[PDB]
Amino acid sequence: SLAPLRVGILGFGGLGQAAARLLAPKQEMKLVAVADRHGYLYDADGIDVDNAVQAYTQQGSVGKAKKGQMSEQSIEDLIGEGEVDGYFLALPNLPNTFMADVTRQFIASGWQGVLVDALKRTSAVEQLITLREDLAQAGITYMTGCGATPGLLTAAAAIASQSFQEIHQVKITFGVGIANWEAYRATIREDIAHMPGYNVDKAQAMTDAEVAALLDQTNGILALEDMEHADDIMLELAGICHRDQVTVGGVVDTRNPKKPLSTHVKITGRTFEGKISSHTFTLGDETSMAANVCGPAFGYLKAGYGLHRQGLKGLFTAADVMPKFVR
Amino acid sequence: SLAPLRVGILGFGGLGQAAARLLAPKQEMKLVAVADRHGYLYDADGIDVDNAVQAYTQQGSVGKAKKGQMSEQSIEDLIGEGEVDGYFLALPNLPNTFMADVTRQFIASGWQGVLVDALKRTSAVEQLITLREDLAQAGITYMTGCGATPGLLTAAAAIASQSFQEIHQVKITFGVGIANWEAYRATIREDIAHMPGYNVDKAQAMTDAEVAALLDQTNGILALEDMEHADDIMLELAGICHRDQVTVGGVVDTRNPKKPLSTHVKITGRTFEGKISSHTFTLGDETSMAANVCGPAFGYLKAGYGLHRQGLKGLFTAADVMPKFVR
Repeated sequence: SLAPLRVGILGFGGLGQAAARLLAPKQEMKLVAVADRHGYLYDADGIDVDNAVQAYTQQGSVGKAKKGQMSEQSIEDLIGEGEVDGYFLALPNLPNTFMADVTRQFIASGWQGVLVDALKRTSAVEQLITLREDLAQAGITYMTGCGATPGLLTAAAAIASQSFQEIHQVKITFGVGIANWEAYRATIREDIAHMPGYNVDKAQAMTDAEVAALLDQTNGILALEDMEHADDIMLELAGICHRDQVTVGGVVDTRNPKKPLSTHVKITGRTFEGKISSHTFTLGDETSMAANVCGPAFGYLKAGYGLHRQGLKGLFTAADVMPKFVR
Repeated sequence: SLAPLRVGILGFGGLGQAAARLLAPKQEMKLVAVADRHGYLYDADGIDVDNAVQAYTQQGSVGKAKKGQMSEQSIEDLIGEGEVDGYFLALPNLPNTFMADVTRQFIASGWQGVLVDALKRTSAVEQLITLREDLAQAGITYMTGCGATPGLLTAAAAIASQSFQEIHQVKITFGVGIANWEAYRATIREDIAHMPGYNVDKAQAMTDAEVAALLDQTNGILALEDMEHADDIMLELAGICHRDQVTVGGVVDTRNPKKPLSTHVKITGRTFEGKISSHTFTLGDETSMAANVCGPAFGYLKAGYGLHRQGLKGLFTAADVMPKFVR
């Protein structure tokens, strides 16, 4: 707290804005940097979040905030702009290479430190796997899948697995309750993308009108079974089970701030005594999606910093490392 | 598995014997060494567990097994006897300095590698805290409190805490079901010790007769509220909450292999949005005490080895590091 961690956020939709608010009260982490598609804001003394949020929602970019800069390469520019020990990539992976793309800009930039994401999709994480040496070579400690699921729930499964000689299944069921879908438009467009009638390009092609139409069919409720979800490969890399034994589904209600069911992960395996059994980790209904994503993200940023500081670079997943509570 | 981890177990009561059986099927960990109070057994090709267990139960020490050696300093002797990358200290902490004592023998011995315990009591862990530099100086990576609670459940609370700006309570409630109390006589004597009518010396002073008498009062059922439990200091050192916000109680039924209630930890805190809420991690009724203690212990041994290998020595708790699934 004489030397708080200095962090940035890239992407300033609803999730990135939540991340900024989560950081405000912290003593040992300081938000110094935000970027969005058309602009960036840096302030070594701490970002003024109200000002950034107003600028963004009202004028379309944080580049329009008090000390903001407009730019069509905000990321490139922000990197060079000053001292940041790590960034949270709050960005939707759009186009579906954009995280890796942004990651390559970081690789390319000559910057070193900690990066963290909250990617959801097995295939986006694979794109990051391909870069793991390039990361390590660049001096970057990259923490992937460090949100709710993957992330928190993936780490819980990794811990839970220690009671068992062999794991038979890891089943995640998540609930999301948001007041209206626009509040997390990207997140909702990303869910729709991995819905059986659709895909990523068609999802992004859709208008807000057509989105609202789809949601009307079911009173704003999306029931997603066996989705693509990087929990699977993360638990495989950690040596716990094969990806096929990991299933992820959930319900998102876009017309209610109450969570439509309790988010949980169930871990089933066989003990050395040949008993078959299950542990369950359940999240409280009043922990929002934003809290269960961004809290772990910064706990992993702090952990990643610990690893970076002792010279460990490369790609780490939530299943590999103990996140560290941020105060 | 060309180079499996070579491990030892110290203490061969019911828990240490369970540990040996848990290790049998493993491919990447090999039990090479056991010690008990009056004797030891080493075998670089893998201990014959049936033989060791027979020797112990029937002839009173593993020193009486096929390739066993009797000795009144079995630990001292076993250390020097051959290649072991880490040990699980399955020992009851008796006298209440014995773990530290044994730890000092390891410090003193010139041996380096990984040690792990499953201590329960805040004050035994403090004794190990006092030695953390001596450990690091000796080249030892010591993992403490790496059982069920503390251990598994402590790690789960650490993970769960990431959703919250501030933690209000961590409440652990454990269940234990054993067929008869003698099967884990030390564990049961240790519980009785931290029962309100009693203490450690009186517990150890008691006869098997007087023990059975006490248990008759309640049909073999011990109801333990707000016990001394190192979960508290472990979560404090990890920066998550103050020890006073950690409470541990439970029920042990000494007359039934069925668990009398489902073991769980509840983690209550406030999110950045000022919501108060709780996560719950629950263990399956068919995961026994032995599985929930020894599985995590070796997952921490493996993790500790990872840390040791990259030159990190000293004292680590279950709350600090991600255990690694042992295959």
